[PDB]
Amino acid sequence: NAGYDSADLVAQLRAAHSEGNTTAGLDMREGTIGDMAILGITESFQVKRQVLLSAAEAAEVILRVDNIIKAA
Amino acid sequence: ADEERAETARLTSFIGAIAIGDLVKSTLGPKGMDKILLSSGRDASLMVTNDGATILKNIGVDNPAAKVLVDMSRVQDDEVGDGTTSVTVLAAELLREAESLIAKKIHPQTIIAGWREATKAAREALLSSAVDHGSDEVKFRQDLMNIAGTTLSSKLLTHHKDHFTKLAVEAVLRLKGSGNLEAIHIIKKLGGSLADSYLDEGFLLDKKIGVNQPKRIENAKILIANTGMDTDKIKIFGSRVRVDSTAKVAEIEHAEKEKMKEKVERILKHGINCFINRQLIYNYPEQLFGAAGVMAIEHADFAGVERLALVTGGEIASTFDHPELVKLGSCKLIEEVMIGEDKLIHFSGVALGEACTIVLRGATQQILDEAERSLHDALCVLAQTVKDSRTVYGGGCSEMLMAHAVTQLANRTPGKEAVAMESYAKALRMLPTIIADNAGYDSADLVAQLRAAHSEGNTTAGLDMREGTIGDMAILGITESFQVKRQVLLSAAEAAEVILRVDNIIKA
Amino acid sequence: LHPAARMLVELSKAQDIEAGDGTTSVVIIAGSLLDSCTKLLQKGIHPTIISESFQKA
Amino acid sequence: KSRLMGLEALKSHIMAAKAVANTMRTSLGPNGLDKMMVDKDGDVTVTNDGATILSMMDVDHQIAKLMVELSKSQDDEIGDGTTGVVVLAGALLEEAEQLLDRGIHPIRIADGYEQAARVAIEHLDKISDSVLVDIKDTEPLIQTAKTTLGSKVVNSCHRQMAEIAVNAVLTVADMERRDVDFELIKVEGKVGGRLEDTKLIKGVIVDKDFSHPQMPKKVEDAKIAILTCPFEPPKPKTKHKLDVTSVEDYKALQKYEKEKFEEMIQQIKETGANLAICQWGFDDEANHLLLQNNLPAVRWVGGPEIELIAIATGGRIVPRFSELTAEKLGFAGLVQEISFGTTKDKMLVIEQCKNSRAVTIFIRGGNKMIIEEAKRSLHDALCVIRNLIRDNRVVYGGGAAEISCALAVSQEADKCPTLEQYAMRAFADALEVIPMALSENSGMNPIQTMTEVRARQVKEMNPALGIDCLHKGTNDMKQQHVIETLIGKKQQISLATQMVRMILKIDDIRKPGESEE
Amino acid sequence: GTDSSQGIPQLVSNISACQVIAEAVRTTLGPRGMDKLIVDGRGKATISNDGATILKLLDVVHPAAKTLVDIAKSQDAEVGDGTTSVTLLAAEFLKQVKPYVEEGLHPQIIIRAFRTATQLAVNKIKEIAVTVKKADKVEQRKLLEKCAMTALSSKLISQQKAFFAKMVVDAVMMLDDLLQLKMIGIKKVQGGALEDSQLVAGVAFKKTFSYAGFEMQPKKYHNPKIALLNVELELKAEKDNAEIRVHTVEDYQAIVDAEWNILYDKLEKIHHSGAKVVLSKLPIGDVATQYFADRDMFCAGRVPEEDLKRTMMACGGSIQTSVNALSADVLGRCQVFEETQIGGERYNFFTGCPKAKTCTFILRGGAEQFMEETERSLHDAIMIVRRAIKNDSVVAGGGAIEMELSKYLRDYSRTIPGKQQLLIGAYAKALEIIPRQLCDNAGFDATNILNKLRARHAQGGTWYGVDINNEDIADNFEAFVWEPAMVRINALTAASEAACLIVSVDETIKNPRS
Repeated sequence: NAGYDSADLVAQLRAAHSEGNTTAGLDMREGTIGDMAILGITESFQVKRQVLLSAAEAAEVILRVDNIIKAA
Repeated sequence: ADEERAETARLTSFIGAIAIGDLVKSTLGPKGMDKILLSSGRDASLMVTNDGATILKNIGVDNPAAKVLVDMSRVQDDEVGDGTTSVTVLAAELLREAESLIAKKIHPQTIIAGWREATKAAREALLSSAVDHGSDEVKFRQDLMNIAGTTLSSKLLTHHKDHFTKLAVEAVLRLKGSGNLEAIHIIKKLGGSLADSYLDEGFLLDKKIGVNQPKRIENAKILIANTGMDTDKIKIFGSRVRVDSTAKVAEIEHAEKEKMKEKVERILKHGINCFINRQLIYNYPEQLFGAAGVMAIEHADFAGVERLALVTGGEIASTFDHPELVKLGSCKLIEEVMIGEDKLIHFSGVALGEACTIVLRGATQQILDEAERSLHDALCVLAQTVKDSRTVYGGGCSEMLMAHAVTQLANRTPGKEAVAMESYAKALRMLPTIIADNAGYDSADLVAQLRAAHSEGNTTAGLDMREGTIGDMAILGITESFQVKRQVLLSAAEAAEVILRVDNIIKA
Repeated sequence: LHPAARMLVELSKAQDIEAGDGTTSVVIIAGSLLDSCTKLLQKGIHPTIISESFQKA
Repeated sequence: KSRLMGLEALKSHIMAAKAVANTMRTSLGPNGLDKMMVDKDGDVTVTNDGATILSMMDVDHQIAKLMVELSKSQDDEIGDGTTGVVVLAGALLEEAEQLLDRGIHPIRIADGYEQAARVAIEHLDKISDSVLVDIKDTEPLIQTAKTTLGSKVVNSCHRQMAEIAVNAVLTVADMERRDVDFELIKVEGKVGGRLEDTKLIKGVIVDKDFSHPQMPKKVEDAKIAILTCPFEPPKPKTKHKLDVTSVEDYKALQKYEKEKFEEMIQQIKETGANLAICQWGFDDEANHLLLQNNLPAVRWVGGPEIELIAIATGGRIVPRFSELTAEKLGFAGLVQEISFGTTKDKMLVIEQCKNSRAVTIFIRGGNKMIIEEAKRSLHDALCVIRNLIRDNRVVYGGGAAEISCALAVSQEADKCPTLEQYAMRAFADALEVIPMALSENSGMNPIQTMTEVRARQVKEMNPALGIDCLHKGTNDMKQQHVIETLIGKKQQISLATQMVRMILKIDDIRKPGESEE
Repeated sequence: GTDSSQGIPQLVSNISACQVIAEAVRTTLGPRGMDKLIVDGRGKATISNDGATILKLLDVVHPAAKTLVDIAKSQDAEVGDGTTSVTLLAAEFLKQVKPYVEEGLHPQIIIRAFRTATQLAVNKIKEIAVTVKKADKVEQRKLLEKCAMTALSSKLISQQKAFFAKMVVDAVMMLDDLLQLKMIGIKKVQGGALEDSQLVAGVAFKKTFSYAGFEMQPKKYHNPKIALLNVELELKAEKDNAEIRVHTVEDYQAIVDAEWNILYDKLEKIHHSGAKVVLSKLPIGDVATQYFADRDMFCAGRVPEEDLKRTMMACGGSIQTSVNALSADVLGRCQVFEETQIGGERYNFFTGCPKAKTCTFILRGGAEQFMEETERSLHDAIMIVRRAIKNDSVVAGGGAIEMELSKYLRDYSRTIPGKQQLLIGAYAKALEIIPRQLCDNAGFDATNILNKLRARHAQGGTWYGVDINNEDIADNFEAFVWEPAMVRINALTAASEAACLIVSVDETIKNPRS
């Protein structure tokens, strides 16, 4: 979305999270990696658990219909 | 000139090596599905090939990218053994690996260094997975064997491979660090014996001595000659050419009979009943030599002289004239024997030792050829087994351990090159896939698990693709020199990395 | 003359030198084998798994 | 034919340079990528060198011929500087066309580049105008041959090559003459050697060795017989070879050739020269007679090379056997057949120390590429080192200077009411593609890369630090030691801008087609 | 069979094909003007700003296309300068009469009336012509210089001209008394000081072949007795090419010591017939050069015959296809022979020659492709400096006079016509196009500039004209932007008639019809 390097920054934030980094994330505002302490870009457990919820379902559920019968 | 550009040349560098990296890996891995080399391009024929170069080289290489791998994997094969199969596939695998990255355009700067580091990661992981079985000599014998076992395996040999299980190990041991055809002299000959091969005493040669020469000689003092006759020996008077009319055409062939006789005289000055030379004659001269008392033993094996000279204390040299410039040698007996339906003259009286002779009997030359090559790779890799007694478990265990240790390194160490470094690791796990189907067995449930399984520490355990099972690579003896395995890691990276650094091909 | 055609003439000639008889008979069971492979490869069964089946046969 | 003008040939101009420049800019520098290039002969040539790419190509247009030839000047002149002078020369066309597309007349834009090419070479002048001598430069020379040898990605331990290039150039190209001289450098080397095995042999090393090991393998100091005399088939310009057909014709052929060479080998040894180097060297029959008279001597030598043992050794010349005298002889410090550890490379040194008029670099490598690798490595080192030996003038390269040059002109552009400010802008704007294309070969963001240095060049106000030319992470032209002759830095400019100008004054094209090489 | 075609369709096919070839010349000849690249035939390439050079290399099918070929040459055979201008003008008329031929109206008087102003122009040209000879000094080296200054920068060099013009000065006077244009030959190099050319009366020599030591071979003579030689000296000299062989028995060692004799003979035939510097137009063999080295007599090979000729005219000597040198006039000599390297190549200077009106220039260009036009600027100056000498009266350059001549005709465009103002309006305008081509090919406003001149040409101004580097209004005569009046005169002669000629012809026969 920002037009920066996902390859580097992610694999950098992976180089951050390989060892694990619980304090930092990639700031698209800054364009560079940034704190998650609640640096302000740290977001509620409420959303980021449930956003993980619903689509995790649907994909495999999209997998679930091989058979589709379309009568239009 | 004609410049291939970034788009085509690299995708051409992609496809061509990948197009040649497909066939040998079917043959490859335990119970690898054989490639059938089809010769419709020279004769019209079928050829059954597990062999990389036989697949590779018998197909002339046109594409510039198909050049290097078939070239690099070839020397990798003559050097480190069975490199035509590995380095071709492995580089073609990495070329399969680069594409998504190249589809993502991972920088040609990034991929080379990324695969450069991950190459060490696997080489170190291979090293980490490499452990000496050669701690004790008998273990080292077995280590030589277990490593030769991975080298000698999966070939059309039957009693040869087993004959060279000991023979390489026997030669590699008594050479103390080497392997050679000087310690064991290969004689590949016809015979009723199919894969049967044994260690010869002295040496034998293929020919029959008829006419007036006795077929066996006792108290034979070998006079070694690099020099011999073509049936015509060039000298001052040997240049006579009388041919003008058709009568001189009739007279000229008869002068050859005049030429053959004086050649016998130069050997008589030496005064020996047994004269061996490296050159050959017809029957009609065979009629001349046994009459004069000096027996002509023709076309002596170059290795045969070396076979004796190493054991008998004789010297190897060149340009023989008189006995002094080439040291004499001694066979206890010069005799002709019946081998199958083949009638062969045979030298002996010296048994084994430093130099040995290995007689290879076969129904065809096919069963003979692999034996010298399977030994060729064995000797060098068992010479490598001396340098590193490290034997890391083959059949994917070495492979599936490396990509693992690469992975964690391929993760945090790069901030980017996980693109490359992980793609590297992927190729390491590709060889276990192209066998798993050849085993009929699932790659996936195997690989990611069984890697992690033994990457979580069951090292003896590994991939038995004979049965397709997760299997012990120790008791199966599927393990091989860390050297032979490290080296095929070395070349294929480049063969993939080199043509990656090639974004353009100019044609002058 | 075809990659799989050349093995046939061979296959025929061998049973002669193998037996002296059955020259046709080696080929009459050749296409017999050549069918079963399909349904297996049509079943999708791996050819080298199909391969040793011939031994087992 | 057709006269093709306006945008017609202006394309045919801007067309050719782009296909050319890009394989060069993808091969640009060490980060430049190594390009396998196969002939119609079916032979793989891996080229990371634009000049070698230029040597490999001939692209169809008259300029693409001349661009191959353009770098050759600075390749002869400066060595390094082959790739950059071209790749940017096409960027001007990009610049210029848009500028003509801006409506600016072609000769207008044509002139402003050269007009602005002053500060280009002039801003360079201010970095290092320095001059040092051989023993001083050898540190900057190896420091520059950190980059120049490493420009072929072979500098490792090759300060050997740098240091032998230090004393090679000053010998041949004097610091005081300030005239380009590589001629007395004798390029020598053999496949099978090592990169780590390389030698500067101040004398001349001839391929041929002693006719026998029984004859001594040492010829003493001086006393070398420089001659054109047959000891084997003479091989003049034209004569047909007839052989002997008879027995009675064969015998006497052996006696005569024995009878003359003895006397000749005698007379040569009687002349007092213990190495006979004969422009027509020895047959194998002359060797044993040479052993009969017991003289050390050399077999077949190239025709002019017997002069090369006359010039390089300071030995006064005897052309031929007929004139033999003890006064004029070939010289040698010590005559030895020398194996370097690879017997694949085996030479008989005719050694020169006191009077050496041809210095000989001996290069080695395992393969045809590896020598050539080390060859074009050191040879381009050799020339920059020559440039630095005359005047040791460097800059912090890789675009760190290109930005700093881009400051003044593009600034100085608007200072002028003149139309050429646009050219001057586009001039200074065309400069920065090198670190850009470098960063691309370096596998980085090229766009910020340039400005990273201008952010520096703001701060710096000078190239010292730079971006990564080596992809090693230290952003330097300084401690990364991107250091190259400021001469050749100025040679790319004048060659690039003024060639393009001459390309630009010609939109007038009579060819059967558009671009004809 | 044989073809012929009359008719306005062909007569316009005449004029159409006529204006096709002027395409080349209708770009070039200006400092910001253009050069021409003609790459013809086998891939042979040529860069010449001169039209009469390239035009004759270019294909001209038509009689009109071939008629304008000499028209450029007509000016080329005159000053060697201005071919493109005289050719550009002819096609302009055709654009101007193009209404009339599309009107279909051409009384043959129209072309017959072209000759009228053609005279009147070249009249007013030589009328307004002013001699530069007694105007500038006596030696007239400022005549030379201010014609050298402005004629160096009318193609390329406006900086070097400060340094070079004074050399373009003395080179003209020295060479002149001999009109040879070879003796001004300029020597390009690099590695010395670039954009610095030294005028040296002595001829530097590009090539000499000296080996077997360079310091045991004399490179300098203060009386070279110059061997000016067309002779090749071969590597090894055989006795025969037939009835001789090699090795089959005796001739093995017999030929060789005999092979040396002809070289012992012939290489000495230069020496005993006299020499010190041996200049051979053809190579010297290596053991032959060892010979010359052993003879301590300077040997040159592959020498250009022209360097021999400039020397030949410098020595009063001559070149020799014979190794025999039988006289000082068939041989050569100088009082200085010096080998030296300026720019890194061996020169052999013959200075203080018995004659030496040769002017050699050791020149260095700013770069590789940029180095050439300086010399072309040098000679072009040298040409019109000598042409300002070969014509005393030298008017304003940059098309200064034509504009007035247009109005001078715009006078008749008012004054003359019962009709012919149509001509006088057409005809005169074509004048102004040639300097217009400059503002054009330089990308500046001719009309503006030319008419800014015309407001002062309305004032009665004549030499008011364009300085063609800036393309700006000025007085070209005072700016010393110049060409002689005859050069102006010579132009209107051909270009007017070419239109007139091709108009008289509506019919071109093709006899072969092939």
